[PDB]
Amino acid sequence: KSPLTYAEALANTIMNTYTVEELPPANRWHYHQGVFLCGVLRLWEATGEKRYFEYAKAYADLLIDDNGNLLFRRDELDAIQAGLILFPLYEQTKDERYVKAAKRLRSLYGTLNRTSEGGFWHKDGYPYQMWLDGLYMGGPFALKYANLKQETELFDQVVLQESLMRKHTKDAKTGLFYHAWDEAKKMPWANEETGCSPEFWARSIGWYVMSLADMIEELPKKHPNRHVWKNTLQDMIKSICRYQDKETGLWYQIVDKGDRSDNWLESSGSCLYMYAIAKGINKGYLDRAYETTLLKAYQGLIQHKTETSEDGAFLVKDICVGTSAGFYDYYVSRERSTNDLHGAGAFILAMTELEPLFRSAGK
Repeated sequence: KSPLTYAEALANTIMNTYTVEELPPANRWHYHQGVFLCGVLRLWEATGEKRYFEYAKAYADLLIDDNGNLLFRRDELDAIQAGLILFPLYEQTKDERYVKAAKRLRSLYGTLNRTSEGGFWHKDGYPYQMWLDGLYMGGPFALKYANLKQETELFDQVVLQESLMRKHTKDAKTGLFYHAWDEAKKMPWANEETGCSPEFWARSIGWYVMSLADMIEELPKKHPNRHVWKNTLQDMIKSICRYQDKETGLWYQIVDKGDRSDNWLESSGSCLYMYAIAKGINKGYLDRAYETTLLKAYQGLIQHKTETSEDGAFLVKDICVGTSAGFYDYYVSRERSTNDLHGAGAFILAMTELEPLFRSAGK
């Protein structure tokens, strides 16, 4: 019943399903494995069990050679996220290969194309488009690197990226943020007046709040954004919680339209909100009163989205598959998969932040 118990169950299930050579997308450096392994490494910190560290290291060593060389999608913010595992790996081994690989990813920021105000294109293939997911793919990594190599320019970078995303995607009415924004207004989903996509897609907003919750502590003491990001998180969380499902305690694929019969409760976004809420409470960014919302979500998640197979495998269902920016019908039609890596990583990370609150509840 304790959060870490489920975290270990899911982690072991995935590690048993895939060797590091099979972890999907097989033999590719990507954020799917990056987020799952960030969870596995967070679990290693919590449990002290070596197998978790070793597995993550094995994936890193499969892709990074003796000289720190790495093959990856050179135009994607998506390629940067996995770099997050390089910091704990380096801290533990002091093996420079990880620092060298980190530098290759950090050097990408100067090569990527940008919107007129400086916002990174999500990919070369998505010209002038900023997707909320990108804040998590490239924000946290930048701050970790800034602190490792004392490169303060990276603080200004993330501050700019976040300010631009918030400026263009935040909906004043609901407080939620639209999935994407196209400065060129060329994509079919771009609102002719605002340039924003039409829906509030759960996971994307989840990556945004996870990012704010994790990045505040990486800033220098007294930095202006310690207050800005805390306030932004508080408002986003308040907005998100207004849409929590009363019955299950979970959230819908399309956040504000839970009454539509073609909508459904999605697991990865729900877990990301759980993580941000738990993290926010633990660090003091959010009032402890959110604990009830958090525990309700936890109960519903386990009760409605998890189960153990007849073979002993721990399964987390209804995780939305990889998804792009689009329209309502597109979002609700997305395949609902079991144990997809981004969702598995979100689940594990959420359990590690929840554990503390779970154990001190009532005190």
